[PDB]
Amino acid sequence: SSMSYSWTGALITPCSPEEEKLPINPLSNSLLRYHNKVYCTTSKSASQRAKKVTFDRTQVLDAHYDSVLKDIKLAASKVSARLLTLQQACQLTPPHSARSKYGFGAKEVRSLSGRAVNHIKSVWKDLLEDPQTPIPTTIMAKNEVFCVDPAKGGKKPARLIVYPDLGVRVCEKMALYDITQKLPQAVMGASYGFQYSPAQRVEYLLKAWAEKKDPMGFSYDTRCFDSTVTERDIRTEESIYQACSLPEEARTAIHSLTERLYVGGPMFNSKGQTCGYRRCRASGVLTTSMGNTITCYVKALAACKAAGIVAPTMLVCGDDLVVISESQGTEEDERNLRAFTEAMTRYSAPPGDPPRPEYDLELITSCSSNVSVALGPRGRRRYYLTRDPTTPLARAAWETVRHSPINSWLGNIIQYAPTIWVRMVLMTHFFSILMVQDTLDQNLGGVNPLDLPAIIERLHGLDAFSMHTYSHHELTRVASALRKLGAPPLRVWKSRARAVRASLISRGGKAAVCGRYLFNWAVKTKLKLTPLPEARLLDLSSWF
Repeated sequence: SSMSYSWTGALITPCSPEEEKLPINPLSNSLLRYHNKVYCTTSKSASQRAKKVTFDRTQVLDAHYDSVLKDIKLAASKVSARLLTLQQACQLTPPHSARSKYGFGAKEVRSLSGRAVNHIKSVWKDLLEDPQTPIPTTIMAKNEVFCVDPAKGGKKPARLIVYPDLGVRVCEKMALYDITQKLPQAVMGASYGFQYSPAQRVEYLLKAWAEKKDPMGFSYDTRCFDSTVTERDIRTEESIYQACSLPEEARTAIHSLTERLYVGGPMFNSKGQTCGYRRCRASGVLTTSMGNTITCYVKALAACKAAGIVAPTMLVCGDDLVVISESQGTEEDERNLRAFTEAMTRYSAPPGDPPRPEYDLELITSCSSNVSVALGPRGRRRYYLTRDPTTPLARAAWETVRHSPINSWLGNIIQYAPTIWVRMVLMTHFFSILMVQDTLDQNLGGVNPLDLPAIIERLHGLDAFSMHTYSHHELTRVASALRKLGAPPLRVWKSRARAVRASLISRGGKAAVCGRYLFNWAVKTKLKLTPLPEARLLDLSSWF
């Protein structure tokens, strides 16, 4: 029926030319040794990407699909959404968002400068007047950092970014922002992935698992989900948006955005030549996350009914998806997943590798991570979110003239605080670097490191500081990842840890608390850690 992309042969071309690595990585050459293995995706590999993502889609919908859609549109109907003022939409632009072809950028937009405002007014008008002319976009290589995978053929090529001009982006929000805030929750309820913190994601999966008499779970991904989205899928999204109570202006606005932007349109490289034409999901438009999540949800829910998945509970993180249901016997279970996959494929949403039924929660991966179990010092099982540390570690080792990894360290420490690799490797390194630099309280991305104990307590609870015995899977993976990157093994970290712990303790104050709480696993004679008052008086609902 249609190709995801047509190309012209023009090259997809960098902005600020990707930078060579330096002969010394002073912040991380004591973290690991195999620096030769950490690499960053460049536009040089962008053709290789484009090939992987360009293919023919044909889609066959059915009664299950129709039925699911009817249900969702009824759900959407209960939502009412407002317009955002041009000004409000401007204020939601991020500080460093890509400046505009019309001599102004984010600072102007956020400060409501007259010409920025003015231009957007015209952009919005043209949207109201013209429902047809496709709106042009730029395509860029994403630069991300990985550890080399010999298994999966060396170096992943870059991801492709496709976005309209800043003027349009502001406009998108006037039209759709409020819907992005309300629609997903209303169509999917608890299935919606982005609402939860790690601990809550854990809890939900556990609850889901627990309520099946005889549970079975699987995850489904596709690497290339955007490519598989059809013009029709996109129009179906609009129709879903339209089932809401909107003002009329917004309805027009949305239709135009669908017809002129979302459904597809032409692509230019930064050099400014025509590069190709897109007939699938745009990587950088407002609706990308909402849209993928909803469309994925519709397709998956239909496919469950097609396959006879019994009593399914879903978690949806975009392209990424977990289903936990009632097992029907493993032989039936294997059959129903083949059927699910076949149905998904008819819907134009094939998988990466085919899914597989599992009967143990540790073996189920999604939003790139998994639930694991650790034993408190007296037997109690605690469950918590974790993942393969390889990428976190490669990212932790990426240092250039224009990039520092300390941020990346702290992000991981927070999200994965209960993990053995965070607690033994990253925590130990982070604190040691900051102490030597004497910047133990400079603020990184809005968080002060000396507040980790309370933040971690607030987020993960006091168990985060007493996970005593980790699982075989987890021990195996971590050890293995460390050997892979040439990082010291856990035993060496434990040493480093003891000395970090001491320095933090002698430093007194909040440092001493970091010492006591974060590094209690490092000493055989444990301090009794009690709740931090600093922590109850603290709200991070904002973050997850």
